[PDB]
Amino acid sequence: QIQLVQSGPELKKPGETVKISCKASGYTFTDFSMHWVNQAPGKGLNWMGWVNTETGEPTYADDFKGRFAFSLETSASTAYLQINSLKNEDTATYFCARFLLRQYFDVWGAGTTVTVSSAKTTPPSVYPLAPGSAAQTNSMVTLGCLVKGYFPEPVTVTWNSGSLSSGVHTFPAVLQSDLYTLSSSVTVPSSTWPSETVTCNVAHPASSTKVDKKIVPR
Amino acid sequence: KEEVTIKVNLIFADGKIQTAEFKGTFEEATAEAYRYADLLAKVNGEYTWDLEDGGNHMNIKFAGK
Amino acid sequence: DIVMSQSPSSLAVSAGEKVTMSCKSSQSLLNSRTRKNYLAWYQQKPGQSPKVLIYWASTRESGVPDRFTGRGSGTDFTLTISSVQAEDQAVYYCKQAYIPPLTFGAGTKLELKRADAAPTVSIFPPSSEQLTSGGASVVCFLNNFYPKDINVKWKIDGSERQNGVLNSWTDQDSKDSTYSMSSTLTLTKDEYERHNSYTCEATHKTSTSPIVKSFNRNEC
Repeated sequence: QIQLVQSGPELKKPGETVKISCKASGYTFTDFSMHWVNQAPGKGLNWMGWVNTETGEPTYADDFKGRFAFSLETSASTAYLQINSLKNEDTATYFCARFLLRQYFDVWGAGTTVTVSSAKTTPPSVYPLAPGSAAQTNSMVTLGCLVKGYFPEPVTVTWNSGSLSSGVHTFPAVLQSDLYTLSSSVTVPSSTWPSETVTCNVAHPASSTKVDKKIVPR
Repeated sequence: KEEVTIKVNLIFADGKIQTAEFKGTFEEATAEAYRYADLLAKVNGEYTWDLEDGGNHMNIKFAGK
Repeated sequence: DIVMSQSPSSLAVSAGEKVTMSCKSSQSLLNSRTRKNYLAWYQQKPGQSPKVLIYWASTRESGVPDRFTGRGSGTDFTLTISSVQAEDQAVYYCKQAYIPPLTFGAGTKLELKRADAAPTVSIFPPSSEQLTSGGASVVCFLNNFYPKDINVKWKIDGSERQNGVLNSWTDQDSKDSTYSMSSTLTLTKDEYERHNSYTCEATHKTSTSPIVKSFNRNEC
């Protein structure tokens, strides 16, 4: 009940501008300043700067002096971040964070993930994966789903709507031909497969795709 | 981060083993390696080491106590 | 700017054992006025936003387990963790806030070692609605193998090559501390039905002999 809620992942093409919000909740937004922190895929954390919430004044860190602005809307108790004319290298997650007196950040947003690229939004296709029953039987069985040929980032994956958690391994997408590939893995005793039903859930906000896939024995 | 990487095996007294990597130029890296060993030295005591693969790997043995 | 150096850049330790991370600042962060070093450590797990563990160099923030400690003053700091557990799988950052721009260390990755383990592989032929569309992906799974390195290749037997053999890896498992990858063998259908046997080759520390898993052009 005490939080910063940040806007959904953005897909831009080079040149475009993007504007991301961060909405306070559960605190007097005015009592603290807001800062911003990004992080490119696979890297470390870079401080971008801050804005004083009780005068609107935004101090930027020399790396983002330029195309970055920091505004406000106190009355909706929201901060925003604008980045002008995108570029590849702006590909990253951007964070909002509340600064305290004691000199640390307490409450982080989840980050909004900016994907800078020309590639075209596309949906997955999903394919199930099943144990063929051509050479072995083990106690335990490994069902899989596979999520092929889509852009941009994210696709979520679930097993039994969330219920199958405990022996999954969903894989990082892997870009290729301006397209991504995931896949998922699950391990259920066999005492349960036939039997119980196992279906995986995939979604691709960008393509408005939701799709369920039951995995049907061989 | 990786400009060179110095892999190190940390080897303490009762043979537990940790393993560490180092970031950077061959020389700031080799040094953070030794400076890390020293920090550990403080509790785990004095060490020795032998360098392998062009100094681009290092095993550092602590003497215990 | 105050330049933050962290060491090491990654570390691998076993459960119960003491881990120590160091952070050195290019100049002091001791604040004359306050009597407090403006030094903070954060943890960050795959997929998440960072969260503070320690601030004022040595104050532990409410709810972080006491196994977490820090110390130092000036320019030398450390972060110690007395029992590492798989949950402690992450990247740790120090951050100074003595004089802006606020700056972070490039981060120490903490990974667990555990007892070696063989993978658990599993082969999957392609799949109707996909066959139907034109392609033929084939797939293999080497989940739950400990040392992280591993390789892989595809063979319709006397054939062993690649193109479009894309693999993927996951971060260290938060439960069991192991590692896993998917291997995902793109062809075409007209070709998949024109070739042979279809096998999986799984090279690990834990076997002289590979782990091999090959499939039904007999059920399929």
